[PDB]
Amino acid sequence: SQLQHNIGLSIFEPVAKHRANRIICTIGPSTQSVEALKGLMKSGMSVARMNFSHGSYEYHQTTINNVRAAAAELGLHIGIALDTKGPEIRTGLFKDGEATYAPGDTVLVTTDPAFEKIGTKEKFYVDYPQLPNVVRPGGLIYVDDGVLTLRVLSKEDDCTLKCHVNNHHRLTDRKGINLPGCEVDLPAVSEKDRKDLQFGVEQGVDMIFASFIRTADQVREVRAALGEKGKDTLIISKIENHQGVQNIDAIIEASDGIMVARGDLGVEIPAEKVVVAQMCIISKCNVAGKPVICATQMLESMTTNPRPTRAEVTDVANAVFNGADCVMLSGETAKGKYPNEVVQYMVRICIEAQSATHDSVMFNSIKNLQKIPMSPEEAVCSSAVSSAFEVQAKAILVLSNTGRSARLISKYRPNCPIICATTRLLTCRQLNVTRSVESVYYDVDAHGEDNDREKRVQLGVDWAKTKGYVSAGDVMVIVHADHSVKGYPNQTRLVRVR
Amino acid sequence: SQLQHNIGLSIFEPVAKHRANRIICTIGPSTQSVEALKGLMKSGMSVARMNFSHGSYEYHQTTINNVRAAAAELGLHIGIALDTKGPEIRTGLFKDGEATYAPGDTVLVTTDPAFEKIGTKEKFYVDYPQLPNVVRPGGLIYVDDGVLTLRVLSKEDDCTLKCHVNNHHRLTDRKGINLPGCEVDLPAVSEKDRKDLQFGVEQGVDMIFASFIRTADQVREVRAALGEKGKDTLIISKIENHQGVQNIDAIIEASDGIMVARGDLGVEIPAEKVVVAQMCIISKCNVAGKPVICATQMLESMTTNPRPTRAEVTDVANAVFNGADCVMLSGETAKGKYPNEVVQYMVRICIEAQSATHDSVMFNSIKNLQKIPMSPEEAVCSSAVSSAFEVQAKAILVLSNTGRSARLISKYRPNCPIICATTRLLTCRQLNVTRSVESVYYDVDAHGEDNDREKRVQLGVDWAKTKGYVSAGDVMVIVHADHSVKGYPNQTRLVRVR
Amino acid sequence: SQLQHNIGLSIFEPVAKHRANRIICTIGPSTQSVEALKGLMKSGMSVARMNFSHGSYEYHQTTINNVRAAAAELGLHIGIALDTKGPEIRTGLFKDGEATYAPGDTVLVTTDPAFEKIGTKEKFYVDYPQLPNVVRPGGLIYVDDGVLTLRVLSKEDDCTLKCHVNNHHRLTDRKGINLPGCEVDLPAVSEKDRKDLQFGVEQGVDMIFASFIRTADQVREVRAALGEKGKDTLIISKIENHQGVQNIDAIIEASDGIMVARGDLGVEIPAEKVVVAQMCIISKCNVAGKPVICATQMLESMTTNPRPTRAEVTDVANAVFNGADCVMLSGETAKGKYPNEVVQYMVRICIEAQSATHDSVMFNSIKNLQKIPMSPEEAVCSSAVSSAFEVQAKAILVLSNTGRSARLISKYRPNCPIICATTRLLTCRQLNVTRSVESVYYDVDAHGEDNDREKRVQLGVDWAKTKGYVSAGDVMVIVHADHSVKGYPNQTRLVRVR
Amino acid sequence: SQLQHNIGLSIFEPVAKHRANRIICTIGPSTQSVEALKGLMKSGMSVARMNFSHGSYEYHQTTINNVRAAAAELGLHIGIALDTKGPEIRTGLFKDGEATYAPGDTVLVTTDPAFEKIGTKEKFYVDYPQLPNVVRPGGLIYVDDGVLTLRVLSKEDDCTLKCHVNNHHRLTDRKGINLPGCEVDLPAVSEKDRKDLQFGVEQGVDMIFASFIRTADQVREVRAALGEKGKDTLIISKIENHQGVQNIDAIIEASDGIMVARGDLGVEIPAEKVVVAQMCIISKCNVAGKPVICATQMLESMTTNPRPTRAEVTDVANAVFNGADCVMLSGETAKGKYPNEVVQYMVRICIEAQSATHDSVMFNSIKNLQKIPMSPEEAVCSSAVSSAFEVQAKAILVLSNTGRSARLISKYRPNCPIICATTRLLTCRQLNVTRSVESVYYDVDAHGEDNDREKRVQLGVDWAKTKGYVSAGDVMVIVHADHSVKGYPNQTRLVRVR
Ligand SMILES: O=P(O)(O)OC[C@H]1O[C@](O)(COP(=O)(O)O)[C@@H](O)[C@@H]1O
Ligand SMILES: O=P(O)(O)OC[C@H]1O[C@](O)(COP(=O)(O)O)[C@@H](O)[C@@H]1O
Ligand SMILES: [Mg+2]
Ligand SMILES: [Mg+2]
Ligand SMILES: [Mg+2]
Ligand SMILES: [Mg+2]
Repeated sequence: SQLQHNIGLSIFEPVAKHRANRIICTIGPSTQSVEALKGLMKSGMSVARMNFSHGSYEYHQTTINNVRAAAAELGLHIGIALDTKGPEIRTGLFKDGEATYAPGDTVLVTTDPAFEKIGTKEKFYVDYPQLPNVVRPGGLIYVDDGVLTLRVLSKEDDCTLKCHVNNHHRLTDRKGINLPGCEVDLPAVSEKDRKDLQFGVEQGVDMIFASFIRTADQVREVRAALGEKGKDTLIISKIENHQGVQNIDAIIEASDGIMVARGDLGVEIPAEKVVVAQMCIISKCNVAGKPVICATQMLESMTTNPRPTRAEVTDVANAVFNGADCVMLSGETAKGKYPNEVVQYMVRICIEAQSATHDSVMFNSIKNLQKIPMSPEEAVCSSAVSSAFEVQAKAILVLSNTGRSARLISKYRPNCPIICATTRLLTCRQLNVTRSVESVYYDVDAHGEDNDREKRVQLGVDWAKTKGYVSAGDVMVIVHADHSVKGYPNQTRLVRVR
Repeated sequence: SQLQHNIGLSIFEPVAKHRANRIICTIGPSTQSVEALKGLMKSGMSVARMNFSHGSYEYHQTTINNVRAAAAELGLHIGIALDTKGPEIRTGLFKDGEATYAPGDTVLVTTDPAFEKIGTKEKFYVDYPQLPNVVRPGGLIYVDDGVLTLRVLSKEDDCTLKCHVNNHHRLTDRKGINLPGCEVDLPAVSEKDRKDLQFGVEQGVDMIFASFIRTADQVREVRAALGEKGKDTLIISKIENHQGVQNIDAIIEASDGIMVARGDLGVEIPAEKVVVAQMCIISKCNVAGKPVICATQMLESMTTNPRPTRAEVTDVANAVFNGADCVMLSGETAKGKYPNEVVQYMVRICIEAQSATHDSVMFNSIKNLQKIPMSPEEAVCSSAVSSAFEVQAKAILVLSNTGRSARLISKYRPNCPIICATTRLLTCRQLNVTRSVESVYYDVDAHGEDNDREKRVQLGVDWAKTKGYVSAGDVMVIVHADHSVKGYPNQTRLVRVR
Repeated sequence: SQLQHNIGLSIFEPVAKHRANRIICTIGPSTQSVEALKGLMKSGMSVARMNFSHGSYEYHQTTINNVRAAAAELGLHIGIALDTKGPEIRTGLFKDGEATYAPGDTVLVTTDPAFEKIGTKEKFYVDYPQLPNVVRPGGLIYVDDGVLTLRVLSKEDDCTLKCHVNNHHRLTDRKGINLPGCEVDLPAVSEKDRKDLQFGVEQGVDMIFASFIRTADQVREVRAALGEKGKDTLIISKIENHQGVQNIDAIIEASDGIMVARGDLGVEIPAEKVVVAQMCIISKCNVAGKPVICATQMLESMTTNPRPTRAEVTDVANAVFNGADCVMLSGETAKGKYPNEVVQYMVRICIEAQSATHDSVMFNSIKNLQKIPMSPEEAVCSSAVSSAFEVQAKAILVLSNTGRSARLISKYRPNCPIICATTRLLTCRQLNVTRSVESVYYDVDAHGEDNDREKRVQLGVDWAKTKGYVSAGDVMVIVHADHSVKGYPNQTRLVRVR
Repeated sequence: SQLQHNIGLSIFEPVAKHRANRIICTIGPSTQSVEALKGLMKSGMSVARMNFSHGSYEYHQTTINNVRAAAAELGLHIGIALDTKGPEIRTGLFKDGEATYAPGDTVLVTTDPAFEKIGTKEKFYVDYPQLPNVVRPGGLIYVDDGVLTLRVLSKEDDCTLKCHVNNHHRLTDRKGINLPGCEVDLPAVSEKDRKDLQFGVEQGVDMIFASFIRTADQVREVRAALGEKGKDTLIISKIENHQGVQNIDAIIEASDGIMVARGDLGVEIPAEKVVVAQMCIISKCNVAGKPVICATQMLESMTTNPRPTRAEVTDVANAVFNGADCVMLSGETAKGKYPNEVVQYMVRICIEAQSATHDSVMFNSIKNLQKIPMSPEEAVCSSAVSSAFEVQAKAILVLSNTGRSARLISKYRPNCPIICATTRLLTCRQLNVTRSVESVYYDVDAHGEDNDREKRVQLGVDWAKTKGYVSAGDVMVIVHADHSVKGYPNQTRLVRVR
């Protein structure tokens, strides 16, 4: 019982030794430096995010090279993320530089490019040609991140739409426009996005944060855009609207993970419904066994302030309580005054919330929602986590090359950390988005074939000992395959470290 | 299962008709006007709050009169709350204006009043005399809402303490000093507090928000300070330090309700632990069946901004999810630019979170934690709520003169609203702090004795019909007593409304 | 948990004060005497059963008059049961008095009445004309309570059937025949049964044990046979085969109660499957809220022996554990050597099993299987039982005239006894088949109208006090209707006896 | 929920392929023949029982040799059980043949051996010397299996006791005397018992059924009497009195298994309380993970009758439902007319009850009552059973030389059978008392060392395939250890059979 658990939570009891949840930082001017990055990584940064909505290929090249330099300096594996610009619906150019609007005025939204360069305070151009046809009277239009609200009145021309202004705001040249409720037939990947993805794939980005995902087909378009060179790179779809949350089931199946992009989602859907969307998306991603990132204003006030609001602390804590693997900073680390301090605060809230969680409940809730019969790979992974709770194991060790086994072990949310012994360095950086998983690399070319699992196994137990989780005599759960049939785990064994 | 509930949450389903949670607003310059108050009350305000940390008695009666005028104009019962200044530890005067401090400096904190008017950037005065004795080396001292951190190095004088400056901050004249992790032997009620409470009991304040409650004995001191004239006024203890959370069990038993004053609590205790304190305090207050309020900066950004942060929305939602009877606005409504808009947003998050809650689980969690045998009054009230879930009752009606029965029904957190038919107007406003309850007054002198509880019963069913909760043919649970017993409810009846 | 409950069952702890389960005795030569009946009633007999398979209308008249005399002598209400002879399939007359059969022989079963009086060890007559058509080769035929098994080989004539004998047995004149698996199209009520039911209805029998019920339509035929004079008499359908257990759902809806007639059922269906049928039928009758009688060989060895077998004791105990309201003796009391002793043993096993039962589980199991929204009558009855567990009530009092309310209170299986205050004497004798219900009669013509519930209420509390369940100061749950709308209960009140 | 399970039980659904429960038969005149034994073994006998209360050593080796011959002929492993005579309290000789007693008479029970050979209907001798001292007035004495009841009135001599005859019975020479509700200080092992156990350990009996176990110290006395030659033989303690049930916890810890000897227990303790003792003892033995047998008259009527009573069928079914590893026949197979038929009926009730059981509930009930942290051996075994339910495994394979691992897997009551590949033939027969287990022997001297557990693994999968449980493509859970550890299982693997 949550009520029975809460009555008895000690504010004076010691927190957990290890940190299970992961932190994702947006690299910007405040954090592009190799010294600033070595600072974020030391504070808690597991994944470096690049927002491609702005910035040149020379800028992001510097971000790629600087994160890799800082990571190699500290001897850590950090994931490189590419947040695509995505399909945009922007306004035209405004007459003499700007145009202001007052509550009551009758404005005209035209799709004829004649009003593109010449946009007055009475009529202006919009990128979307479907616009007058898709948007029907009574319906709403949001301009400049929902700052100015427009109500559709009547269709003037086959290109124009008569609108009522009900929010006093001044619009600048080619400002963004969002259409609530309506199904937008924009491309999955824009012309820039395809060139951005090409640069990303060629430069070795670990994962892609696919901006504005509405359908599962749109996810497949992104994987196709990645090609044979980007076959193994993760696709984390960003849910930014109604079509995201409506087709969440299909988008989960198609994607490698999901991001609750509360930023654009809060502009599309009503503010109060973003909590319900968060909870729904996060729990569906847990039953699925795919990573979940929470994303906007986690600790917003710390962009200028040295301490977060009471609200910002509960938001970081409850994202972890919900079941999120990751928590995200963007602007708090990109353009913020306290870049190291904000990550340090996030880490403390994560370890606190992690300690205030009933560890057995999350496993039993996920397990009981599982379809029986389970695949032998899944029944071995869930039972490995079951054994961990039973023997009170200080750590779980998994020999996963893809990361697919480590993700299915993390799916059953254990109390202890998961150590992943892998032969691929990409896997080391891709498990930075999955909870409780701490990767170790085994160089096959520099040590041996190790067909009989024993070097990777001895490597992992040694790492867990050094990191301070397991001491001599402690019991560890070990997951791999039997010397007979490999490619999926079937083996589970309980061993004392010593 | 919370996981199974979450995976089945619709962002497109309709919200609940009634609002169960209650909203408290701090009255300030932005909201002192009778028109501004009629605006808060229309937006969602159930209780008006008066922060006695500042403001004259002439100014506080201006708000008392204006709230009473706006309430009578709209025909509503709004509770009047007195948030006491409480025992304060302030510094001395900074000679030549202000003193500035740099990380590394050796400062002196003296209890000798010789440094009271003459406080330099090397030595200054502190209100607390028992300061060098209670605070031992290694310990921390927080100046100006914890902004400046100082660590005790050595005892210089029997009045002075040699300290190390931990951060860069500029201190003003008579700024606040908080002492983390140590028992402060300050009075429960200060000299100003006693005069404030006297004015409070005189002007007919419905409830007292007792600032900085450390022990249960301290709440009895406040009740004694209220006297025979303030016997019936509610005492809501504000948990502001580590002692409040340590003796929470005893403070609950002694108080009429509790407030999680996250503001001063976040300054005393580490930021991340305020979530654990919140959850613990809120759930303990539910098992006890006593109101619990959430407070510090919930929708903070809306003081300047017309929309809240993603964090602020989840904070309001999760306070309701935790089990909070109330949610509070301090400064957002006091000095805020959008006073009506912030309350309107809070009400929308409350109704959303209220809909995303598992109706039966909260009742069964609270019921199973109660000691058996139950008192006949409690077994009637819990079974009335059990009947409400069983018959799918659209509303519960209770005849409660004190409000103790309505609080005992709200304790079992029903899905429907609770209509309280009372003979006391104080009860109408005192139940603005309890969840689901919506009071109706029965003027005994203007209608009749109603010894056979029937005029009140017909009054209540009429109110529920008009407010739109119950339609013709709907079933209602009715709680009162028979003729052979009084003072406590005995009877429960399921009636089809005509 | 059953395992957790069992570990902790004390063989030395004191048993319950009251007996919740009921005992039904078959009246025969050993128990027809007014002194023998006063002996059964004193030992535990709540219902007197008359097996109409044998015995004249003069014999059963004596049984009716003698039970009524014994009941009036002891001042108790005992139910009079009529177990109908039912549709029979009997053999013809055997040549020179008998015919024997050996494993391997080829026998002939003819439907031509030419073989009725002349039945040799090679060919004999059977009552059922559908017989050769319905019974197909490979199928089984059971003669003389399944003692001799016959396998169908081929259809010789349109009246005859060639059979293989596979059990050495000697058949007598017009011995019984049972057809396993097959659907028998016999009448619901035979020519004798209709005259028997006429005698029963006219003599005032409280209930009818309808022999060999296969369909719900067959139940309606029995109620039609009872007419306007037998409108209020209970129909307890006897499940004696495959068609009984297959259409159990429909037979439950149509009947007033059910009897697991294990006797004929064990001859029809395989012996091991009678446990599964028992458990299924008993639990379905609990969710339905209709009485369940368990019936054959409860304590068989005690027909000749003064002590039962270890098996017979677990059978009586587990019938009570399953959820049976009643347990039945037939032959153990009818022709038995120890008629008083067998009932005395049954009562001791019932009180023991009643004490070893988790009282809360049976209520919560039944309640959670209930369809929500519940009728106001049901939500008040379940919540009255919920209140009883909560306040630890020593007894529940119900004002039921039909018995329908007392049966729905007993449906939620409370820990305490249920006292039924009724205005009908038939109701007093019909609640002898429902668990925990102990009836009290209120003579309307001899005391008053009592439109305001208070005489019946004071009558009940007095009865519970005298019987020793409630002492002064004890809390009682009282169920009736509000002075406004009667005919169904809506009122529930918790009162202290004193 | 058991109620929800029951309401969904099909009397027409197919039963389980394997039989999980085990059957024990008492060898007597009806079943001593090698052909009669080959008949019992073919019908269901897993363990052969020898009642040493009667019969010479010459006669008991005749059964030892015949069971071993019949087992070797059919190629099966059957356990040889020695049910000791135990400490007996018998009367003296009745002068002139027999003595008769009538209700009301004043009899004398003397401990002076002067009345040993000369015992009249007024005074007789009793074996127990401490009888007048231990038995105090008001107390009961049971003569000839409790048939004759006598109440102590007063102490006549320091050897005699004046008693009141409670019922009419005729006593024979040297009939048994049981003393209810008092601690009998008789030896654990009698002079005959020690010589019987010596013969037992000499002829290689697999298990000892220790008659009349009072304390845990008494079971250690029996283990001491077995010596170094009988170190590995199982000690199944027979609970026969009120002390056995009082010290059940300690008797469980000390013993290798338990028998609910309902026969003598039903004579000591009241008949109705034997159900509560059964349930308690059986469930405590499940949490402990030790075998538990049910015994006295389960299918009693079948000693003379060809079909059992309705009661006898529910008794066999409910013993399996309770959690009994074994069910026993004493006299039904020893002196019975239908020895093969009774075992055949028992097997059918076992498979029926086994099918009507909730597979997962028993596992989860046992698992949740176990102390955490679990030993690595136990967490492997429980998780192996957890995996079996998850993957829907058709069989579990265990390599257990002692049998301790197979008993630990059977402890978690899986849905499928357990195949035990052992290197000891004693283990093959000792596991005939544990549920689900079906042993396979691996002759180390005739095949190889098999240090890498693979020949045994291939042996087991082959056995499961042949017996028809696992088909091609089916998944099996395999439990053993790795090379780095031995003596206890460490590994668990899920393999698809080829
Ligand atoms: O304690 P509370 O909530 O005021 O109400 C308890 C009592 O008040 C009552 O209304 C008694 O006063 P009435 O005269 O109005 O019945 C009863 O319903 C009940 O016994
Ligand atoms: O204690 P048990 O049941 O005999 O078996 C435990 C041990 O037996 C073993 O079979 C060891 O002997 P092996 O040499 O056959 O592996 C292991 O599986 C296990 O460690
Ligand atoms: Mg976007
Ligand atoms: Mg303060
Ligand atoms: Mg019949
Ligand atoms: Mg004995």
